[PDB]
Amino acid sequence: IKFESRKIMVPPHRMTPLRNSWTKIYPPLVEHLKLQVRMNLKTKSVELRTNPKFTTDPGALQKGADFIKAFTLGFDLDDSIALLRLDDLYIETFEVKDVKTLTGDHLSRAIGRIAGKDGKTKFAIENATRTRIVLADSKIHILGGFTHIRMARESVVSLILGSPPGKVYGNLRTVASRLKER
Amino acid sequence: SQVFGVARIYASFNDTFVHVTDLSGKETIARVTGGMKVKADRDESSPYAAMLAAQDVAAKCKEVGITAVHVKIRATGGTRTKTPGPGGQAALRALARSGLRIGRIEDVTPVPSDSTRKKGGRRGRRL
Amino acid sequence: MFREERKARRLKKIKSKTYRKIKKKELMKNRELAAVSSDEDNEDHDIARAKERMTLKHKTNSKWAKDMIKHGMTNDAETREEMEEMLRQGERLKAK
Amino acid sequence: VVDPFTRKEWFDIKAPSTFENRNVGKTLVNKSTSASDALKGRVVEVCLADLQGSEDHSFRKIKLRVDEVQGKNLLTNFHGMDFTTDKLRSMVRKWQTLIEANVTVKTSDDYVLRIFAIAFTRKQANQVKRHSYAQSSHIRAIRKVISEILTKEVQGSTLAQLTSKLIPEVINKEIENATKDIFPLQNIHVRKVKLLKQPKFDVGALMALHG
Amino acid sequence: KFIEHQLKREERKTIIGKLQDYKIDTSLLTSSKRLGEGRQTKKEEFKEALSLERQG
Amino acid sequence: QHILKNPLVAQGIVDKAQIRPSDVVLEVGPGTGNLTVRILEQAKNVVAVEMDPRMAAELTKRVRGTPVEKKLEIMLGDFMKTELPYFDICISNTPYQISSPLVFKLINQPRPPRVSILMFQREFALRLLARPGDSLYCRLSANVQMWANVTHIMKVGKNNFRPPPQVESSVVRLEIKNPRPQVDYNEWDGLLRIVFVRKNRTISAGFKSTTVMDILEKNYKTFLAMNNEMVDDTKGSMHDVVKEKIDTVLKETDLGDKRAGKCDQNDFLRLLYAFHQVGIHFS
Amino acid sequence: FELSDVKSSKSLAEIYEDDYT
Amino acid sequence: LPGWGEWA
RNA sequence: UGAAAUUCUUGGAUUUAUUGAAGACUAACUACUGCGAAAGCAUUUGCCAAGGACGUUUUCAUUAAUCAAGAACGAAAGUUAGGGGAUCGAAGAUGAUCAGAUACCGUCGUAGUCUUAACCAUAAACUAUGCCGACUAGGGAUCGGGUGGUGUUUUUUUAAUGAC
RNA sequence: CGUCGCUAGUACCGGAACUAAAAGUUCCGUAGGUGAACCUGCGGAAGGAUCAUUAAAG
Ligand SMILES: [Mg+2]
Ligand SMILES: [Mg+2]
Ligand SMILES: [Mg+2]
Ligand SMILES: [Mg+2]
Ligand SMILES: [Mg+2]
Ligand SMILES: [Mg+2]
Ligand SMILES: [Mg+2]
Repeated sequence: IKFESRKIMVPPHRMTPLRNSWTKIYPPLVEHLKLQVRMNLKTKSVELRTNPKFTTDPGALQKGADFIKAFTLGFDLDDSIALLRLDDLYIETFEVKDVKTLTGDHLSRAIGRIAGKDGKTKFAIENATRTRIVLADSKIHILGGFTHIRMARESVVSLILGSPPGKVYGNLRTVASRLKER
Repeated sequence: SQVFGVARIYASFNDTFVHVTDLSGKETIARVTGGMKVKADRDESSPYAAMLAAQDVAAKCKEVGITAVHVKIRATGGTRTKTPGPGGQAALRALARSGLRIGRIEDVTPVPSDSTRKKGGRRGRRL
Repeated sequence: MFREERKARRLKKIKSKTYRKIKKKELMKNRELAAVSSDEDNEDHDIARAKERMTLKHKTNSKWAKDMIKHGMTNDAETREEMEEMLRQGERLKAK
Repeated sequence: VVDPFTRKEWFDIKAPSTFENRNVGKTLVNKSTSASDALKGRVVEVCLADLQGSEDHSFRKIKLRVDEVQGKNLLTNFHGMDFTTDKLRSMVRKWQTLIEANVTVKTSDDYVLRIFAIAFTRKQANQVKRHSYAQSSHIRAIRKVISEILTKEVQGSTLAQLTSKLIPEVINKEIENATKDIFPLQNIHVRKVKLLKQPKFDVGALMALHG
Repeated sequence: KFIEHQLKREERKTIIGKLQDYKIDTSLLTSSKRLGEGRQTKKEEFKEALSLERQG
Repeated sequence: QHILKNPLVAQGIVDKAQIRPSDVVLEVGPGTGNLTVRILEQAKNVVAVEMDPRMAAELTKRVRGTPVEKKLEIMLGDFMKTELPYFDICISNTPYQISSPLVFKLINQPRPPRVSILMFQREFALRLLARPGDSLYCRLSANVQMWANVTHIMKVGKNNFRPPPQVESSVVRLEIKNPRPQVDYNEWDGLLRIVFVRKNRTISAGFKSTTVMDILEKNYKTFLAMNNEMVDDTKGSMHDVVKEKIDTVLKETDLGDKRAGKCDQNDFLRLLYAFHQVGIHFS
Repeated sequence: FELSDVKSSKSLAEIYEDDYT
Repeated sequence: LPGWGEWA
């Protein structure tokens, strides 16, 4: 184990939650992962370092940095904490304009279609595909297993292309069966 | 006592490239892909394929003399997605576990100021 | 203040009958469950019944209703519902 | 039938004397049959943090071109400068105006180059308005001031002197002091430096730079 | 309409006769179906190369 | 799949087929057999092509124990892949997916039917029936009018079919011309294809394309080779010769400034003859 | 069988742990 | 807060 | 690709690095905020004229509103004659035709997409809402101008301006 | 347990021999269409379901 460092710049809009969630973020990194944690208030970037005498797992530093990045993108703390717990969790990321060049009201309505009324539509994809989705304006981030995120991605893409929520909800249910069956 | 390399990771939808080169970049040290480590074309893009490619490059780099690498992750970019996929992330994770020191991480995905039309068309693509 | 302005501004542009219809029904349930609306005293009912008799605003002699009747627009189910809701609303006011 | 690395052979690179840490790693190339021809024209890009040993410069990179070879030592020269993409994406934010200027100008050494500078509007200490948009007239005045400045430093300096100005980011402070009255600004930076054309090769000027 | 149609029929018959005067085979001639391609693989290039060799 | 249920339209189809008592009928897409039982009633014998083995089994069950049982014959396979027997009349309500190819097969049968009654999608039927100068006049119209004559029998509605489709339908009559005109299929199709890329532009514009020029040059070189006259075969040897041949023929035929959509059979025939005169062979 | 349309009380850590066990 | 601004 | 297959590839594909050429388009800043009669309008700088609002104790004195006739402009697509032709791409060709959440996928790609000189005058050209004028509620946000303050910051000599 | 079959193969002069054979979303304008129960290109509309975070020159 060698002395190493990471630098993850947290955007301004995620600063206050980080101040909110700080009491629950350094314990797992400094105890279980045995890592040395800070941020530079001047640079507003959370700095994470491998402590050679105490850190033991070679992959802890990358695991911690990725855990931070999940929180930075907008994922809830408990959702991000799983990345520390597990080792096969990844983040899929893409924008609306990649699927279709939607502008003005068309872009806004496409976002509304993904989220659904009261967030129901996003939650169905969340539950059915066993993933988590953060919809940041036209920027979509999906966290989950590699097979799972691909399944969640297409349901989002179908909604972007114009598939009504109702039929997407039905397709999610057929997919939900095969997940429990396997 | 420390020799630095450059590990360029190109995470596509259908494949992942683990290409470690020299600091200048003209000289290739080792190139391993998801396809070379996997039997099915479907599973080339998977993190598992990326994981195997990393150790094979990692083992090769140690043999040559390289002990550390500067990571340069990137995606297909251009008119397509700008964010590296899970394949790139797993390769980055694997290099860290491989024991090779990593110097700096930066994304160099080709981002256009303004680009040509996307292949999808007006109705979209990626059903 | 900006945030409600962006949200309120965006909700304004959506004028779909279905979307507004669902929003009202959720709103009416919440008011009824929360009992936000004060109970009507008998006098208030009399005043309300006074207006309805004194005008007869909620019968098919109105301009909108008469137009639909005379041109076969009420054979369609949705418009007939929009007529029926109006008539029962009048009948509610007529109740003693 | 041959492992290339049997015929590959290592050189070590040395940076100009403008930078504190001259040791910037090592490169390889096939052994001469020559190696010098392949070695010349080689460009290596490295962060300022490594060369100056200070993390204040972690978001800045220099491209250095190999220009001479001597006894396994690759003497290089300044070729370009740039910022990290993550830095730029962190900089650009909503509810503020982006002011970008570019100037094509030649140094006293007949080194033709192009400088791109970026600046942002900022809200005052007591401001209650959400945003800090600046009127187009202010935008034009600030751009003119930046252009006049950058031209002034570049014309009256050498390329090595230009780098010695770039490292202490004095030019950014000069821009900040010049544009202070027009409109308050934040995050004033020399975003990028391109080297368009080069003068005729002069090995003595490079030996002097490398000591 | 009928009489113009009859004249058109006669003219068509004359042209078709003069067409039988000028007739050849079509196996070797490239079809116009290729107008959209605008670029060709090696496989056809070998096929064309073999074809022109057979012609001489 | 969609099934017709109006008996009157089926009766009209079978009646206007005008099946003589000594005729053999190729009845494509037999369906439940509503058409088939009537056609068996007034036909020498009927040959039927079925994609679905179950559905043909239902047909056999329907016709079993009937006087017309011996007449019917059923073929199981793909209509296009099958090699067919001689037939005098073709009556089909086949899925329109094979509509365009079907016609040409009927046209290219070794002994073509004298009369066929075919059901198509409305737009396709109109394009078949389109005349020169019409908006929907296209390559299909010119080709089929070379090899046949197409007329309109009925407009068949959406409601008649269940489940209702998303487009109207129609029934038309096709009559293949006997004797067949003695014009090569390939040359005619090639000329029309080159000219109908944009039917409302000048023919000269159609020939201005670089790929068209390349194809015509290669064909000219091949024609010279067949005539035993030597040829260089380099890429741009005859470009200046083919271009001037094309300009001269287009000017002399007076067809250079006439749009493809407004040109009839005889104009195209004149153009073909002139091109053969000057030595250019299209397909 | 009906799909939940509300936030899962279980964190994704917890649902994946259920998946293993 | 531990680690807000100093090594923890 | 759901898996394949046309496709390119030991003459080195894909990927890496130093360049060069061609034609489009102006990301992030970007906000139904700004301008324009509408259609529409987003890189820097210069030139040409044009315009709304504001200030005015300047000037003319009904010169005005609406508008058949008649005229200017009119997204995208499209036509005539040149130029250009990178990307995408109607048409056409071709690989595969196995499996229904991934069921229309792939490759080549003519016309077009760009520009010059004229035609065509159509859109859910939408606030599905003619134009002018008067009156009829509270509130605080934003854009442009103007007025007031013995308000903050800057002018790091003052100040005066600029920004709040 | 016998005979000839049928499928594959080997030889021989239709015939006559040998071996093997685990199966039973809704549209508008324009332009096109030759596997058209409909597709496709360009521009436009909602007459289409807004959840989370968000002063970090803090
Ligand atoms: Mg603006
Ligand atoms: Mg206006
Ligand atoms: Mg005025
Ligand atoms: Mg042209
Ligand atoms: Mg006009
Ligand atoms: Mg509009
Ligand atoms: Mg008014």
